[PDB]
Amino acid sequence: AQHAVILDQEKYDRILKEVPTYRYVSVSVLVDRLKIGGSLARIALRHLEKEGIIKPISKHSKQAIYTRAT
Amino acid sequence: SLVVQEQGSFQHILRLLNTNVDGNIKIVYALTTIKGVGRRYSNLVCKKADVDLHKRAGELTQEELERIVQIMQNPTHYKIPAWFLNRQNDITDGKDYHTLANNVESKLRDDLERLKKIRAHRGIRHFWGLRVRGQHTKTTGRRRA
Amino acid sequence: PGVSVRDVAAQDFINAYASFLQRQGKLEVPGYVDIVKTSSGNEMPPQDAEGWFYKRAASVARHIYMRKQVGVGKLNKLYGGAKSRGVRPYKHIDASGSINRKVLQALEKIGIVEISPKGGRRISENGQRDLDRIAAQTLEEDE
Amino acid sequence: AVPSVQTFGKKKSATAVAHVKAGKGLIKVNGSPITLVEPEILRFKVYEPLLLVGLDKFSNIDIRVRVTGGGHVSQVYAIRQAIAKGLVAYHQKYVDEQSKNELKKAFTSYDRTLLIADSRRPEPKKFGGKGARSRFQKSYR
Amino acid sequence: GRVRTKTVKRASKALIERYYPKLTLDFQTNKRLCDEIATIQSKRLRNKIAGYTTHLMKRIQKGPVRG
Amino acid sequence: VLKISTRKTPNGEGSKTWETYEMRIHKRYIDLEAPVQIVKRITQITIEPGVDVEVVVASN
Amino acid sequence: GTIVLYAERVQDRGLSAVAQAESMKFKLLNGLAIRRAAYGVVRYVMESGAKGCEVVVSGKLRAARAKAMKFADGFLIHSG
Amino acid sequence: FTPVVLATPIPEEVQQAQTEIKLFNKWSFEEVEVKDASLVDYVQVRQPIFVAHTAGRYANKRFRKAQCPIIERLTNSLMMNGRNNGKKLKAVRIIKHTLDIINVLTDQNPIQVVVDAITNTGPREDTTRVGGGGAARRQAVDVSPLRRVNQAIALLTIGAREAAFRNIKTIAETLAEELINAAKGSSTSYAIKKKDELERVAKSNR
Amino acid sequence: TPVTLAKVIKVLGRTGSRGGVTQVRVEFLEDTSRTIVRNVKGPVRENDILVLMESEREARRLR
Amino acid sequence: GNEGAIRDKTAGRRNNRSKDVTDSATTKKSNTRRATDRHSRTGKTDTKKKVNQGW
RNA sequence: UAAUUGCGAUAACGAACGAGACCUUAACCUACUAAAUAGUGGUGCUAGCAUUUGCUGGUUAUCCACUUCUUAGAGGGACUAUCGGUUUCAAGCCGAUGGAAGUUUGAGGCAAUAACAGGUCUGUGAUGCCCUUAGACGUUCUGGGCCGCACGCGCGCUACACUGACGGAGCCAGCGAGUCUAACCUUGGCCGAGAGGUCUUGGUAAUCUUGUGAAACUCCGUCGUGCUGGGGAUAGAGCAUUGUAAUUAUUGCUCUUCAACGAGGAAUUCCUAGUAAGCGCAAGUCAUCAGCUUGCGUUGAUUACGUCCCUGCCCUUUGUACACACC
Ligand SMILES: [Mg+2]
Ligand SMILES: [Mg+2]
Ligand SMILES: [Mg+2]
Ligand SMILES: [Mg+2]
Ligand SMILES: [Mg+2]
Ligand SMILES: [Mg+2]
Ligand SMILES: [Mg+2]
Ligand SMILES: [Mg+2]
Ligand SMILES: [Mg+2]
Ligand SMILES: [Mg+2]
Ligand SMILES: [Mg+2]
Ligand SMILES: [Mg+2]
Ligand SMILES: [Mg+2]
Ligand SMILES: [Mg+2]
Ligand SMILES: [Mg+2]
Ligand SMILES: [Mg+2]
Ligand SMILES: [Mg+2]
Ligand SMILES: [Mg+2]
Ligand SMILES: [Mg+2]
Ligand SMILES: [Mg+2]
Repeated sequence: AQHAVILDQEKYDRILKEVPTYRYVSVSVLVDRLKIGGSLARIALRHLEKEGIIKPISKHSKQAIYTRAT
Repeated sequence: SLVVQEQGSFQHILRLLNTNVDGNIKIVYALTTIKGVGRRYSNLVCKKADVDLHKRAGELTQEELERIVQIMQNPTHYKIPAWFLNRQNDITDGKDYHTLANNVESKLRDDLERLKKIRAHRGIRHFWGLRVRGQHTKTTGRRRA
Repeated sequence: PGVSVRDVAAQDFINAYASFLQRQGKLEVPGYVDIVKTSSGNEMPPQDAEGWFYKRAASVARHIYMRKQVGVGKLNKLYGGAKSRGVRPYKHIDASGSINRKVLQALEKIGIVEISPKGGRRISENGQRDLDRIAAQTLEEDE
Repeated sequence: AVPSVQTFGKKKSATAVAHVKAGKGLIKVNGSPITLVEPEILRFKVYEPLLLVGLDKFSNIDIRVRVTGGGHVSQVYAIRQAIAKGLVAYHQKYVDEQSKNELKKAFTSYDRTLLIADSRRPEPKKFGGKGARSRFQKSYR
Repeated sequence: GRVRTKTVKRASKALIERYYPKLTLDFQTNKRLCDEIATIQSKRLRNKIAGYTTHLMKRIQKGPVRG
Repeated sequence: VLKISTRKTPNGEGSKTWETYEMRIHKRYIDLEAPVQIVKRITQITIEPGVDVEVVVASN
Repeated sequence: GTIVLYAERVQDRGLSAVAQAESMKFKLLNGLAIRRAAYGVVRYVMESGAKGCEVVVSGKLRAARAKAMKFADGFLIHSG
Repeated sequence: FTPVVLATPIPEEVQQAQTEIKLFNKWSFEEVEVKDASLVDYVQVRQPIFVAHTAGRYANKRFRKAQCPIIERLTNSLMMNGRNNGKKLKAVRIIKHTLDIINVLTDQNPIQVVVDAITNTGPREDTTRVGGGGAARRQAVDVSPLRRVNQAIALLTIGAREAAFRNIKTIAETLAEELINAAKGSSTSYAIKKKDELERVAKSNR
Repeated sequence: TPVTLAKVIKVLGRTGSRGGVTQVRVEFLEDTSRTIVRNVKGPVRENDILVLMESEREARRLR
Repeated sequence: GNEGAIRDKTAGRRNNRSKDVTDSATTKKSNTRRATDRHSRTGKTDTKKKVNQGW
């Protein structure tokens, strides 16, 4: 209920410009930045991988992990 | 799956079946706050209605929603089995029903009363506030009323 | 070099075989799919909705390949899981003989398995053929 | 008849039988390659022998194993024991002693009981508790 | 506590008493001795015995032992 | 091994001591090819109170 | 015809517990002093060349409250 | 590294870092040193391991429990609170994940970070309920290095587990997080607080 | 803060009515030739290293 | 009969729940005698002749 | 020392019961005897993939050979061995090396003299005496009851979730048990969403069920901290199974209904290594019913290796007017 279950355009744009300086990104980490609940947060983790920013260094279920692109 | 977008198209919360339903929840489960629709029933119905379950209650075209209600209150027509239903073989007209929403309350009454009104021990026992399904009543259930 | 299915890890294979039976169109998928539950020791139907009958068949196929002969009864016991009897201690429970026996007929009528002597079902000669094929396809994405 | 040996590995009830003949360096378990095995987190547990003692070593031999009994972990420790015990069996009858005794040394130093079977085992439970040591509950009065 | 009972120490005493030449600082032959030279009904007891008539023997060679 | 696991007590009082008798059944089979004479000879004799002897025939 | 019985005296009754229980029973049933009875039994078992022997008599004899005696002689072990 | 292959093949980075160095999931055991005297001996590191799983008879003798590789002593102590008794595989994976996390942040051998957080939460001294007559005071005591390691491993995981309870962040993160703030103590961590507040009361009664 | 390192040079026994505590004589490594006896909390063998958080003060009996 | 049962007030849960629970409920073991175990109540007694005849 | 287990001291010397020995089970034998009711390699017969030999399977006997694994006979093995610390340099204890194994090797079985108004006359066609004996307290037949519900106590089961629930997918045990004058264990084929049904079938069993493909667990997804998809009480309606009989609901299945419980006050239980705890299985019971028990294996820790503070008990010493022995 307490917000983060959709996409509000400003949110999408927020997600592109707010993920540098993130030495760590994951499911938890994304919810932590006052946005996206674990579900649509998980989708971001695939679609930030669409191209750029996130490097897949850890595998699977529960635990995700990425770092800023190089 | 896919990063989606939409405009102002989705409205949060949406009333149907004389009750209220939260949008920002995956629609399958959203519908379960209606009395008489467990997860299973919800599942089969939306599958029947040709609706994407990856969606929330939030999206879901008004037409999609209309179709969803339709099947619910007529399950035998839209090819849902019979053993899937909360009231097979009535006890008067013998039809098979899926009693929904504000009505399942009505029917719990009808039956309970039918028992009492018939003086059946089950009923007597219901009226006394005790457990009926033949459990030991010595140690368990103390808080209760 | 040459290849088996034993040369491929479980998941990559069965998903590759699921993808294949799906891509195909030839199958025989009962009809009570999506409305059925796969075992009494379960709570909700499968989440793959459209599909998973492939997932199982492919799972079925590989298993009967791995050995001499298995029946419907064996797959039930295989595929089953834990049933919470709510407040009462879990016990193992068998799964549905329908899902399997229909998968067995579906893979048989498609000629990937045959009614073996001794009993049950045994991997068809042409099953070998097509299994070891897509198995080799699975390592070809890894090349 | 080419040069070959047979060995085993036991952890708990698991017993892992290995046939080490001479060939082109295969290492398959039950029927699949050693690069599968999964458990996976414990994959390196059974890679372990080959890495401890130089990947080469295996080029003149074929290796197979087939575990029965035990459990999803009991078997992982079993099969590795059989692998390394076999590698040392083979150098005992065929290669020379000092190569064999140089292999025992690399395994024993590191070790996780690769040559030597773990003695541990379930203790019988006795009446009055769900466990062996575990006793039920009492209340006095 | 691996404290050897009397019968083990009792018998060791007697064996050293009357068969000192024959015997050694070696259990393994002390063992084989006990077979030929003594009647015992169990393997364990013979070993448990021989091991001690050994030890007793091993510290006679450097000082006497009372008894 | 045939276990039988019982409370020692005829009744119910006392800490719940349990006790398990057991009976050990040992079975051998020895395959022989002989004519009729030796069979009957070797079977009537070799008798033993406590050993149960069973002589069959055939290949089916 | 398929079943056949033979009687057979036994080499020394004096070393069969069960032979000697049934003796006492018959000693006391035939009205004999209690000590006399057992002390005879023990003294015959011994003479039959046993290493040792023990006779317990539990129950109630002429008085109201129960008692129990032990009559042993020679050598017995009790464990293992 | 002179690549070698036979019949059933052994993977590149597998062939690679294996025969060369003898390192962790894939992390360095060399370097990695215990910046506090003592605690060495009572912190393993070398001999090196592949993963933290080991049928190690570490309990049949008093002190030999010390010879267990510290990383695995850290996992071992994750698999508790009843529901997770046993379940080593559960833990092992968390630890893999954890070290990856720790490494992401601030570099450093995560296995070396683990060293630091342990070294940095062991109470140099504590107290114990001596009698002294009914109304018991609290005698200060300098506590063992072994206890200091143990108490550290317990303290670390626990306050992580507790924080990890009832929220989105996973065990592996809170674990990492607890370690990261403890590798160089920051008093924003569960352990450093308790460490310091154990030495607080220890000091306060001598 | 003055940190003081001392090496256990003998194990003397357990005190504390409970008995979780052990009496031990140590030798500090930063200038040896002087000894003080301290009271442990955890298990201790010979040749261990205690962090004497305050260098000079010792106990004896514990109840 | 059953008609009696349902109609009869002074019955069912609602009623009992509104009643105060007797204190004999939360009692003790009651015990009664044990301290007298070794003191024979028969009041009779054996007699040193009769035991000597028997034993 | 676990031990009246020993050393030692010594008006005692030297012995026996009990402890130990002993026995049983779990550990070790590329040594011995063997096995189509156990399994391995070779060979044919043969399938799939590669082809350059190869790789992975089928084939209760198409043949040859073997005993590593399995089985159980007979042996062997360990004696706290070697070495060193410690100690009246005594019995011992501690550490290192070796070792299948070095905590009584782990775990059990057996277990002296004595005590109790412990429990059991409701296990006994064991039994004294008392009671009853035909309108019976004998016995049997019909039906109810032991389950009855304001509440107090105890053993348990399931939970309060994200080391998780769910849905796919991986796929791994050991101790057992099974039908003759009978209907036990059940593979396989169909039918059914399920529970189940129906046709056959192997097994009196290392031969068949059964590799008991058990569960935690492992993997890829869904949900995302919200009494939520945690939790599943209570209840409605339907279907089946056991049984002569299921109502006060034997059990099993499906739909719906969706409680309390957000880690639990004072208190208090159990436990030291394959142990604790998590996890399922077989056997007992059993027509039908395990939230019980007896065993079993699977995953597998944290913390002591100490003390006399609490509690319990043993031992001295000491008092006794008790000895039916402080009831
Ligand atoms: Mg509903
Ligand atoms: Mg499953
Ligand atoms: Mg399963
Ligand atoms: Mg004796
Ligand atoms: Mg004994
Ligand atoms: Mg559970
Ligand atoms: Mg053999
Ligand atoms: Mg060693
Ligand atoms: Mg009494
Ligand atoms: Mg009786
Ligand atoms: Mg009752
Ligand atoms: Mg009890
Ligand atoms: Mg699951
Ligand atoms: Mg139907
Ligand atoms: Mg038949
Ligand atoms: Mg809920
Ligand atoms: Mg649930
Ligand atoms: Mg049963
Ligand atoms: Mg019972
Ligand atoms: Mg006196």
